Amino acid sequence: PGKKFVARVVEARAEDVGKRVVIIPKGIKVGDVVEVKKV
Amino acid sequence: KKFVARVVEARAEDVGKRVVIIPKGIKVGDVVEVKKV
Repeated sequence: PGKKFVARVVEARAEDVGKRVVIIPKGIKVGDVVEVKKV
Repeated sequence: KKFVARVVEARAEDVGKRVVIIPKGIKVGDVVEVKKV
């Protein structure tokens, strides 16, 4: 990896409850791709 | 564009909300920087 990954923004589902996620604020759409870096 | 956030445990109230799923190696409470590609 490298503390840095890419991921497609999705809509959370019932099966996601309890899973590690980051909440996506307004301005970034479902289907948009984001780069995520643990600092 | 770009934002800072902390990794959280998804809850029932998040169903239907915009999220990114966090892979293994990053824990709840970890600070991440997120930017749209």
